[PDB]
Amino acid sequence: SASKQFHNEVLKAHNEYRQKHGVPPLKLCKDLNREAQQYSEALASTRILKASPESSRGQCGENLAWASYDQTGKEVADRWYSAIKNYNFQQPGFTSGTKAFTAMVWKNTKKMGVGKASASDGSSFVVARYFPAGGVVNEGFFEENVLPPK
Repeated sequence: SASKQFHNEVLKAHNEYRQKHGVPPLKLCKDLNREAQQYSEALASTRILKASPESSRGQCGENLAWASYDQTGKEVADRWYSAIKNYNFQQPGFTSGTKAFTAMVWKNTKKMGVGKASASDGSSFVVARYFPAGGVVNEGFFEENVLPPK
């Protein structure tokens, strides 16, 4: 299906970048797909483009993406990865402008899910969920989980 293709494309792109950053692949998780899909549908209804409540996604991280057209899996992953531009490997740690990249490559994250919903205006809202959550702000965590590119 279109949904299965989109999931696989997002995952394959994540795993390419994870290999470049020396960490193991992610696997897709059906329940994470379903929760991501649910939030993508909420976004396509309300258009309120901001992170879901933490309480709604026990222990998961999140990435979001929007465009005025139907987004491909590769596009979404490449655009999240591009946040690497703001990351300084000599100063490991959380910043908002790098979260989309650090979530993708976080060593200890094992599984992901992704969803996408169209709005009536033709735009699409995409949500990815990561388990266990990455980017936890604790001394040593970023240096151990966000590795430089090969």
